Amino acid sequence: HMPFVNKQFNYKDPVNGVDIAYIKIPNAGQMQPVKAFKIHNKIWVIPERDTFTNPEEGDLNPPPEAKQVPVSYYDSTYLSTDNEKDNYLKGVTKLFERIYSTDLGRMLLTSIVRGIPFWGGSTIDTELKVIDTNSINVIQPDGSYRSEELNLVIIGPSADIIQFECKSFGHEVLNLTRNGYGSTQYIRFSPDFTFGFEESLEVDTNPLLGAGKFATDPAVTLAHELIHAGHRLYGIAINPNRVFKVNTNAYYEMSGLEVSFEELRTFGGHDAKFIDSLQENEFRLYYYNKFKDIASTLNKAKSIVGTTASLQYMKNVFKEKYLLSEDTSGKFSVDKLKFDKLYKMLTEIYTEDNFVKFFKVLNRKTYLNFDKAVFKINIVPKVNYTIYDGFNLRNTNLAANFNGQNTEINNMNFTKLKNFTGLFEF
Ligand code: NA
Ligand code: NA
Ligand SMILES: [Zn+2]
Repeated sequence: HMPFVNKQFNYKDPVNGVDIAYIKIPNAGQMQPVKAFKIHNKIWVIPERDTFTNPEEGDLNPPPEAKQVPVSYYDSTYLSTDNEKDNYLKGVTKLFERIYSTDLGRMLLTSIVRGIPFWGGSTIDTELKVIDTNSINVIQPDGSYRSEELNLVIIGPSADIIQFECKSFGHEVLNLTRNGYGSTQYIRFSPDFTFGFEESLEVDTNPLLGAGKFATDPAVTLAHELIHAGHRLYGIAINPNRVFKVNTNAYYEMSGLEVSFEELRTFGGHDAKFIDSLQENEFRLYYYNKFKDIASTLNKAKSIVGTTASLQYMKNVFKEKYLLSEDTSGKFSVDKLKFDKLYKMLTEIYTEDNFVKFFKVLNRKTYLNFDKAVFKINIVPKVNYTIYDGFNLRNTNLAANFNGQNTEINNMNFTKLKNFTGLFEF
């Protein structure tokens, strides 16, 4: 197969205003343009810490120690130099290639590219219009800006390098992630850090035990985030306020811990069964009705605004995205069989637990565990990590028994930065 990222970018490559360009994000201020890299149709990478997407997060300096929460890690200097940004680009590229090298990742990335956020921007119900927050503004060689629609942007982490807990992370663009429309996703991610987990379920799900012997493959972490992005691009994410008041783990239960249904869905495996079957049927009916609303909007559309593109070219983009049926009079409708397949593909087939099987890596067995440790890594050298094998390199002592993920055996590949065990209020 042909690679997912066709250009091996170096951070210092000259801007060209096309796939290497200074850009601005909608709704951020008169931010200084940032240098960004288009790695695939609809997908950009910004090798900067995210001081833009959310107004409440602008400084990278660590809080006072007495304010910091235990599962957190700060490093204000991370991703501030050209060499780091170069390594970041190469690391993220390699992980997209590792994902795309599996049939499951091919399926997911294809769904992501086809998941163009719906043109529901118009005030007038017969007019088809892009929503502005679903684009970026790209500086051209002549110094002018052009608006470019995109689906996904990978960006560096904000102040807290390891990011949110057991509910939200993608963020909400009004109801766009939940009303069938979809919206452009900004994923905070770093290929330069990973976390440790424990190989025994009794230990991994206990807040008091384990130092984090095994390292999570960061391809699984990126796949996890891309699965959320898939839900959000198709507008079928579950409101983070729909949660499981965990009562299957004594330690979660005594601390009143809650996990969003969206996280359980995204992990898959046995976790998804904790989504009450009645609430899941309700969700499905809800999303099915949102899709019907979209078919209706396209059926009523006489005109298109912005764009030089055809009213029919764009009607067909969304017919393809949502797998709509078209009758003899050109009317669009939602087919129940096809909705069931699309919804299932996005929520049951694309799961963390399924990616673990395709990568043949060791991984947490449930989302309902406790983090153990965070490590510094470098996956760019092929002597450290490959597209095909991750850390578990063929023809080395690391090929068998997940030895490459074993931070005790493969110790030169991990630098432990912080332990989380014993910090949890128990
Ligand atoms: Na798993
Ligand atoms: Na070490
Ligand atoms: Zn998640």
